[PDB]
Amino acid sequence: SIMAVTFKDGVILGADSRTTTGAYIANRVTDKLTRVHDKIWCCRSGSAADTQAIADIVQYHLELYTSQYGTPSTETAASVFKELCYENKDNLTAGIIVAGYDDKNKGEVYTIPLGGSVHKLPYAIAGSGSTFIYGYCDKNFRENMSKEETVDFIKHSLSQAIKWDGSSGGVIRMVVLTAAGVERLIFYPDEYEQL
Amino acid sequence: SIMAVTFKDGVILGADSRTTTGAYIANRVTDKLTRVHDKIWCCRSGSAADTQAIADIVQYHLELYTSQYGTPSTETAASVFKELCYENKDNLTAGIIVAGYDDKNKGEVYTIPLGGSVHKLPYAIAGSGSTFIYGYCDKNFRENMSKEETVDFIKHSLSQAIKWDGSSGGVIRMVVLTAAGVERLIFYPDEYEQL
Amino acid sequence: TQQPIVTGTSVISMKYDNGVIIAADNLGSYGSLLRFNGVERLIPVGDNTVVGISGDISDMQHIERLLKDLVTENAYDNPLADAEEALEPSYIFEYLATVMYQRRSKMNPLWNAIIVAGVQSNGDQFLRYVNLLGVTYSSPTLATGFGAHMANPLLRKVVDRESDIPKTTVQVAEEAIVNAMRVLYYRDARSSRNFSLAIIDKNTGLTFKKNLQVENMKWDFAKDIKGYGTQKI
Amino acid sequence: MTDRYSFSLTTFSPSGKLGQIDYALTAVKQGVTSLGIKATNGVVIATEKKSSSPLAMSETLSKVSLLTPDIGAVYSGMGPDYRVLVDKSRKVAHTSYKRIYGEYPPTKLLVSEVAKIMQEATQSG
Amino acid sequence: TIVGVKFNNGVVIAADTRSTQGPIVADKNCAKLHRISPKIWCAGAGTAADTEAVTQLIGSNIELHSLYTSREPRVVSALQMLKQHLFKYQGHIGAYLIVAGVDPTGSHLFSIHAHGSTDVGYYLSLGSGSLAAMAVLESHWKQDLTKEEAIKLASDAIQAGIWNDLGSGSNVDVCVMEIGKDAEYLRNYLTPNVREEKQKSYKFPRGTTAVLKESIVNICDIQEE
Amino acid sequence: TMLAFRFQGGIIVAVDSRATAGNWVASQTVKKVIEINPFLLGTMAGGAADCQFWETWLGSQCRLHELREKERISVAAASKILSNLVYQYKGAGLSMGTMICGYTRKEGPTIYYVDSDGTRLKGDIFCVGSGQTFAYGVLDSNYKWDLSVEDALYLGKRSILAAAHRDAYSGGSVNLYHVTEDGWIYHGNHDVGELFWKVKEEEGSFNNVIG
Amino acid sequence: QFNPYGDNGGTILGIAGEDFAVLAGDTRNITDYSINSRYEPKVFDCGDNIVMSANGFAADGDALVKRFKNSVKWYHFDHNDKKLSINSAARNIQHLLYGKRFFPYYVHTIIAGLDEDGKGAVYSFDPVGSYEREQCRAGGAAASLIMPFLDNQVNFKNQYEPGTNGKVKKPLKYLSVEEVIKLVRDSFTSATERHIQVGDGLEILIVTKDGVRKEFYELKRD
Amino acid sequence: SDPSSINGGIVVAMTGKDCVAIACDLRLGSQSLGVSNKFEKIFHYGHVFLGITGLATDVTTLNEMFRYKTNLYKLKEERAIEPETFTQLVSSSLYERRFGPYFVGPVVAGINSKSGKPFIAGFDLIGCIDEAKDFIVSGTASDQLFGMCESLYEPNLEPEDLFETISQALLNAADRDALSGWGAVVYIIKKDEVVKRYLKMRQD
Amino acid sequence: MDIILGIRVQDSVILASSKAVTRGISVLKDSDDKTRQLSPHTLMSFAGEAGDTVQFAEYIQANIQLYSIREDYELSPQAVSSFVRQELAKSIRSRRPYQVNVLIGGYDKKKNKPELYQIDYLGTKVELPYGAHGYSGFYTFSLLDHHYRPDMTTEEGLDLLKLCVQELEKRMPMDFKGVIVKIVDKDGIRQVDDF
Amino acid sequence: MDIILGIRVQDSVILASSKAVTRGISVLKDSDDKTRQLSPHTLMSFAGEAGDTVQFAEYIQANIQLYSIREDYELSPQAVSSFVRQELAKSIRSRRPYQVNVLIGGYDKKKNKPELYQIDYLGTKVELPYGAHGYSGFYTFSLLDHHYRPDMTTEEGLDLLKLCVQELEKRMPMDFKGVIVKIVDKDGIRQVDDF
Ligand SMILES: [Cl-]
Ligand SMILES: [Cl-]
Ligand SMILES: [Mg+2]
Ligand SMILES: [Mg+2]
Ligand SMILES: [Mg+2]
Ligand SMILES: [Mg+2]
Ligand SMILES: [Mg+2]
Ligand SMILES: [Mg+2]
Ligand SMILES: [Mg+2]
Repeated sequence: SIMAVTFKDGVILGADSRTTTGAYIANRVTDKLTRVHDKIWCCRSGSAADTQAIADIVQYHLELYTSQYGTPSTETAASVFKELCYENKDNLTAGIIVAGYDDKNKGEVYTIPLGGSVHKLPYAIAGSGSTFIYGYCDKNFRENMSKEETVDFIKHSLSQAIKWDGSSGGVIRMVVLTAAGVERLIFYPDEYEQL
Repeated sequence: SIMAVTFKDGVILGADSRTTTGAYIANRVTDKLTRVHDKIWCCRSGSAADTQAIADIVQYHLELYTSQYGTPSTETAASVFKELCYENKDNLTAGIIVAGYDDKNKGEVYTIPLGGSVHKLPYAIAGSGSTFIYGYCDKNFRENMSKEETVDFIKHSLSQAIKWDGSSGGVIRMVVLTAAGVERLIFYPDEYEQL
Repeated sequence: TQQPIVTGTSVISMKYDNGVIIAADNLGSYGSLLRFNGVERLIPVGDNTVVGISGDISDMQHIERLLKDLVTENAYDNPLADAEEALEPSYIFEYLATVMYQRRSKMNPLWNAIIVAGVQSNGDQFLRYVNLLGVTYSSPTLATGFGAHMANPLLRKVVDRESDIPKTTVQVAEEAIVNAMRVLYYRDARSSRNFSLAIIDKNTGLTFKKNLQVENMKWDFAKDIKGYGTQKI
Repeated sequence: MTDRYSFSLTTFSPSGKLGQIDYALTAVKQGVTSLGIKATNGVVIATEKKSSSPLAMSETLSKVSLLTPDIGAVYSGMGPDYRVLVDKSRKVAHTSYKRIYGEYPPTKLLVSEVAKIMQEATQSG
Repeated sequence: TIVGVKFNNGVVIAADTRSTQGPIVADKNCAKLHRISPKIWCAGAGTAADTEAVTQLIGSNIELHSLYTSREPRVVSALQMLKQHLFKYQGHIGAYLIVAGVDPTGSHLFSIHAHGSTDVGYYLSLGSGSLAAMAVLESHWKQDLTKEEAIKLASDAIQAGIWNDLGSGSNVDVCVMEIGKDAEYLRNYLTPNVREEKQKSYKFPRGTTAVLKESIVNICDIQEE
Repeated sequence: TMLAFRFQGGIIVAVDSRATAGNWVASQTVKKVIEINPFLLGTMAGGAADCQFWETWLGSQCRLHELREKERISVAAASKILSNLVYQYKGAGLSMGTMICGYTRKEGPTIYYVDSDGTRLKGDIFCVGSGQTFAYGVLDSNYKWDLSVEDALYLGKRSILAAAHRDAYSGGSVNLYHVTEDGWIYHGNHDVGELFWKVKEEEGSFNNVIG
Repeated sequence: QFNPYGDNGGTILGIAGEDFAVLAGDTRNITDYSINSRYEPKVFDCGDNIVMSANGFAADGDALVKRFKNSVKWYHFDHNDKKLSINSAARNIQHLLYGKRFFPYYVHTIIAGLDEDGKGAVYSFDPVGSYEREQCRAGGAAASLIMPFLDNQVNFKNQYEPGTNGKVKKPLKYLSVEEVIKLVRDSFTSATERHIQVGDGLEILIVTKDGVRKEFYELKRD
Repeated sequence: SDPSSINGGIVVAMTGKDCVAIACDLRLGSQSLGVSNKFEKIFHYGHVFLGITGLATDVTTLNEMFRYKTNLYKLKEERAIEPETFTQLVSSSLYERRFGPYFVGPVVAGINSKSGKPFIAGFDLIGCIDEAKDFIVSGTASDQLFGMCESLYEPNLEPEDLFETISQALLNAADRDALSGWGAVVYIIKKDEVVKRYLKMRQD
Repeated sequence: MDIILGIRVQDSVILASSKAVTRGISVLKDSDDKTRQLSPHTLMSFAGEAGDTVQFAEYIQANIQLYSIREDYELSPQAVSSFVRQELAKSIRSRRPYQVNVLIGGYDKKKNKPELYQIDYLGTKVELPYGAHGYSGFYTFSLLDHHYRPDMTTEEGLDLLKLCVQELEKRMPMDFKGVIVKIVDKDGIRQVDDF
Repeated sequence: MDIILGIRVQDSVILASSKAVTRGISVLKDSDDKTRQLSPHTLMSFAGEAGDTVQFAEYIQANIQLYSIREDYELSPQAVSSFVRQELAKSIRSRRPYQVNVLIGGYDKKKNKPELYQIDYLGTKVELPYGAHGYSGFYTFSLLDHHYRPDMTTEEGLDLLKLCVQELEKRMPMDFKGVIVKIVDKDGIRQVDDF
């Protein structure tokens, strides 16, 4: 269960921490929120191998971009992801959400499903557990939320996704992207289950 | 998208009106809320043929029950459904929700998924579109709601299920079961889409 | 060889006396899930062509880029890029049709069904279809997917043959298109209420209408329908 | 339980008489009069509606019955036996003929089928 | 292409007349409108032998039922008997029907799927041309239709199928079932597909074909004397 | 059906004319004999296109040979060019049956059977195609080395007729050839619709038929 | 799995006269049970007094025709504007088709024109290049309906002269252009009645020493 | 593999003016191999004619079956069966084997002895009736027969003209089919006389 | 391929049947008689699947012998062939069909005519002047099309049969180990011991 | 099954190879020589898939003849057999392998000894006193196990070979149309014209 939400001061990424092999939980403290640039991060879903290999390549492309042309846009990062996912669609199983913060463009979110298409959105949800919260998220999302409101929205949303999806679970990791910097958050079962 | 919800005065059944053959909508004004007894109704999902044949047989069994032993319980109706669904599980594709009103037991809801198992619940959701509202329904359901609150809960819930599920759509039909009698309700797209 | 993931449904179109109309809903489906609700599937090329695309959206976005790049490339060393040597609907179509047939011949198709609608330099109406197989055909009315089965019959009642085109006005044609889009919303399980419509007239040019909705729907008769046969209550 | 009467209840007596058939004919003799007349362009069948009580609605009891659109029947004797014969006669006209040939049977063949049913009740167990 | 349309004081059904084996037209004037009882008619799509046989069987049993009960047959009885029969055979009897009629209860209109599902409606369509027909019905249907408006709508819906669907063609059959009246079966209500005159006659000169033997065939019975 | 046999007066080559696509008779007038050069013949069986294309290609290669070497190609070398070619395409799906019949001074009259499986056989008698068995039956039972050019021509013609009758995928007409020291000689197209009845009457055979 | 082939239906017909030739084809284009176009030309003027049609899978038919037209263009460039004879065109088309022997053009191809002696000529191809000159040939969906009719009414097959009783055949008198067009129109009218993929319109291309002429006729639209 | 095209064969029937005609080829084979050239596919029960194409064992079996049923019909009804009634008997009999069908394509032809009206009909292998006014076709060359009949046929033909039309329809259709031919028979039927002619055709 | 041939001449029927019995890679026997006498003037040869052939032949033989005793009368070859055909036609729609092809050669004492019937395992009966089952016909039919007459003597029929066997021995790939020849005429059935 | 046999006696090697060429249902030829002379004192017989057999044999023949010219020297049978084995061992892992089995019979002029090598299509080489390929060995190996000696003469070897062929003609189902026999000794290679 992964999601990215834009708000007044920027954007927040959120994810669970479960990795499975059938019904066995191979890793219960996985970090699905990964960094491709200082203030451009992604949420990973699907194959762990595919999404890692892709994110590693993108990080390489944006590092080389930065050396030559300066800080890349979030749109530029989404395009590099897309190019990899689209051209290698036959051999990949990767559902990625790209989220970043500019000073000019502020918080932006791009989702990249299986085919390799790109969709810019106010917020995005993905992963097997996202199916159970389409209704909740659509009813409860608002534009220009506060940081505290947005954290609560992600926390409640992923809480339900974890509750119903067997492939989702563990802790709720979150990454906050603003002009202030990069803040990492974590929320444990005892906190979010009782919501 | 089908659901049944118990509340203070009794129980309410709710459903969409779409019937499909692949992506073609064979019937856009289907009645999925069907009567097996005066105050025992069911919600049908899965195969239209299977669920009709089953509901027809159950109605026959409860009519014959009534002639000999008087008004049957909602639990008794659920058992007859179960017996058919369980013993013919290899040849059936029927997901049924049974809901009824007694004066003694008041409003009761029983859900009967594919295998033929029975589960008594405060409220139940089923059908392909139910997947998208597990989160919303869990967060918004309360026990001992009023009639007006329960109607709003079903209306909002099925509204989202219809919004996301292609196999769900049309009008929202509802059936209210109380001591007062049996009330049929209907809600059209222009009303529920703007929610 | 692949399978389509995020898909777009019907694209419908027809000729009228002074031009062509084309329309398509704003939905991007993910199987039975109506996932993206703000997708533009009509893509203008210049002020004389509109390409309507159905099928795989990722391949649609690829084609969208090819056309954008086509405009850029045509402008190179071309002082008459906004005049005599501007891109025509016939040029844009043949380019796409070449690509589609080449891709199917490599067994790696662009999983789409395309309709190029526009008006030529001499004022002639252009309307032609091409799909993932490289199959091409033209007709006074053209539609993809479900539109082929439900819209064409309705649009062919207005323009049944070539001689009916000069007799058909833009108001009558737009009325028919909008009605057809309602019918598809009634009967296509992968359609949306929201859609976009484009008119390319030889006099008034390109009119691109966004955020249209299906209205004047009939549902009231549903209340009278009870059960599936014998149920009186 | 089981129907353990698998033997004939109608048998030949020393004189060569089939008693139960003779006695059945005696029951027919007691029954109300009915008749039939054949004309060049038609046939008529008639009988008396012997009402068992004036409170009884004699319209509800039909002694003359349609078997097919072109065949009718009337009786004398035991009414209940007639009623079930009409039911069987109507059905056999469909199963053994109409569902095969797509048309209603001719009079003589339907009669033959009814006759067969009545013969079997004279020999079966 | 078969349709059913309800109106003020009754119901009307209609059908095309094309019968096909793959891409070949076997019959150019097939009769798809069947009679279950005098005032209950059905239109069938799918496997032709199945729709005919299932229609005759239930029609036979309905007649016997009507005689047993001394009552005019009801549409719900035919509906129930059909769906239970079809359900039993799990879709292997490929009969897709539109059943309509009038009875002491009123006017009725139903559809039946081969697996045994039934649907109720004011307007219905089945067959390969159902989409072309339904597009017309969804565009022009309204509440409180007259008899004349409903026949027009029904035949227009069939025409949509004839012209736009390759599985449908030739003529338009109609049957009108109004309350308190005899049902009127309108065979070849429309004939918009008459073959044009041929350019040439292919009548041969007598003796053109080569023959080896001739003989009289004895069709008569064995003779007297 | 196509046959080719060696005898005293050279070689007889006889073929039918039918072409089918399933049960559909596509043509009754096809040429299954290719005149490669004045002394070389090629027969065709199996894939129509495969046979046509590669046997006309063969003629181009045989012509190039006599340009470079200033001499007519032998039947052995001509047959082997074709067999080596189809062997390269083995497994790809070619379907060909071919008899390369001809005469040269050093070889004499020669027949080679060439197959899309890569088989290349030299021999005195060959019958190939869906009707080979029917032709073999007549040809084998009446064959002698010392037939007259007239009797041999008839036997080959009669053997095709036999096969055209019984084999559903053979028929149309019979094309005859005779190959000698001085090259090949066409001996006409013989429609089966007329030849059958003629043979029946004159020969007194085909009593299975009502005539 | 992706299927690179399709079936666009249609039917075509070529008849050769004594000093002319015709190539006819219906204008309907279909997929499955739907109509794509009621008027989509299928027979083309390829230059040098040659007409051509490639019936079956339209995408392959369009590609082939497009390539042959291109072949004619380059034949002029490379051989001093020499006219491409019908027999030379046929052989060129064999090589175009067989060049894709292992991924075929899924079409039945027919060309018509005049031979080098001025007589009418029709050439027929299978999908992989086998060709043959013929006096008469139908191709496509309704070819099985039409060819037997042409064997009977063009080559007078199974027809004899009355009085002789099977001894003497019907003589093979040549047919005029007016007599041929009647057979073409009747062929397509008959095929339209019994084949669902045939209809809408009929377009005939007639080839003479004077050039290429067109005639169009309506067909039933059901 | 496909039972309907193992043995091969064709049947065609036509109406004329106060007459009907029914014709068949004579071939019986095992795929490519021709076995018999005397296998007639037309039978008659009184004045009703029945042609059957398809799997030869079923053709033989059905003839024996309808001979059986028509003989009993006659004994009970005391009259010969009519074409309209026989047509329904064929349909009934075939549909009772709905899920294990006879692989055949029957064709009924005859004249009603009472009304004098000419009658033809065709069926699919499971019973569906095709009651046509003009003509009926059946067999491996049914496509070919449809094309010939639809172009050559014209209504109200006289017996001696109808013979030529149906004979040419059969002959030219059979010559474009590998599994049909090897002889042919044509029945010309009038209210009280029936002529049977064997046609001379190419034997390949 | 179990070569069985038959030829009907002026006054007799001649049946020839191969002697080899090959099971897999080995020829187990080279003197097998693939025929049974059904009645004094009726002989049936057979070929097909192992076991079924003999089982079927002996079953038919028993039935005809039973008929002969009951009626004190010999059935005509036509009558016997029709009985055999019906058994095979019945068999083809059974649980496990008889996989047997047969030739029935008989002399009708009433009509004073020889008769040859060819029946395959489907129940396909044809009366012929000469017949064969399996691959033998592919060689012999066309050969007999050329050399046969209706007025041939028995000796000419045997010479004609030698011509068939020579062709089969030349062109067929299996060694069928020669044939056993039997003649059926007015005097009954006899075996040609030298062939 | 293309019968090829080989026997090594005191002073020679004898190869026997069937004459039949059967393609499908017909024996196209009955005088085919399934062998090639590689060098004056080395002979190779072969059997396998159509086309491949001759193509392979002639390819090997050409290579050995090339070696002979280059060095003006005849390779030993052992050397030739090793070359052949390597070509087949190379072939088995190719795109399309040679489907050919061979026997190599040679007389080593240096050691004055006859030598017989059996090599299958996989490249499996064995030196043997007697050998066979395909189904022939199933009959002949055990027969030769009983009748063979190392000190046998060429005439005794031929009588022993006649015994093999007689057994094959008795028990094998195909008519292989006899064999061509060739002897390889100190004087070279010669064919036994009467066998
Ligand atoms: Cl990971
Ligand atoms: Cl339902
Ligand atoms: Mg996932
Ligand atoms: Mg929806
Ligand atoms: Mg033949
Ligand atoms: Mg048509
Ligand atoms: Mg034929
Ligand atoms: Mg047989
Ligand atoms: Mg080895």
